[PDB]
Amino acid sequence: KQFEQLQAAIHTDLGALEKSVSALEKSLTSLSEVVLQNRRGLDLLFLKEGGLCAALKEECSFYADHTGVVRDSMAKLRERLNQR
Amino acid sequence: KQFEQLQAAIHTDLGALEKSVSALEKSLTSLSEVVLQNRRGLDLLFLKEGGLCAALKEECSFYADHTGVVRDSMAKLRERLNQRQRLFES
Amino acid sequence: FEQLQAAIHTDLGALEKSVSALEKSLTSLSEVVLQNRRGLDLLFLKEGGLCAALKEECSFYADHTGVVRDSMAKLRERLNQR
Ligand SMILES: [Cl-]
Repeated sequence: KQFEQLQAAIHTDLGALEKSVSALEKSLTSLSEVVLQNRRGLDLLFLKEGGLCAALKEECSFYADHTGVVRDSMAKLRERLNQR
Repeated sequence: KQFEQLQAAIHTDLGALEKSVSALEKSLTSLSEVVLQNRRGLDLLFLKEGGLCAALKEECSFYADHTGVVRDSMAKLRERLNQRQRLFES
Repeated sequence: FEQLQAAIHTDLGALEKSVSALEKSLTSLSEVVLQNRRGLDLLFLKEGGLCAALKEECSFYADHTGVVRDSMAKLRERLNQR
């Protein structure tokens, strides 16, 4: 009744959320390749000083990439959203 | 019944996920502006070598931005949440 | 019906953890980026930094991830309760 309408709508909304999370993941992973190429550029420019972090006398930041979790999780979600 | 409580809970949880997806979108878009300005900086620094990617001798990485889909879908989702809570309250 | 609510539950849990994973990753990347930035500010120090040398308004990171952290934490709580 009103029940079915709501259940259908939730299904739709979960799929929209899956899609947005997956879109964010590709965007984030793409950007990360830009960022790491930038880093390689800076280690080149700072070659005589030991590289970027050595030049800054800072602890070196690395990209801790947790997006495998996202891809595996969202793929499982898409598979289950074939239940209605 | 218990069903009413659960309408309420799901509305809450979807709204929370919507808000969180949007916050992340805004943060990622903002970060990308920093990143691309960094890139222009490196392209200037390596201007004589034909740019960053040329100097690195690398295929050039570009930001595949899908955040437009995200901004659209989440606006739609807020609209739906609001419309459903409005009808329910009616 | 219990089967339905279980399916929704699992789906919401998957989304929560995925959002949280993205959050950890974005926050980590952002540190790499900011450090890159500090690097470019040193390379352009006499010209007033990167932005001045590009003749541009400066981009800064508007970090909204605290909202994501707080909000997902509560979602995990409400999900675990049920
Ligand atoms: Cl960067």
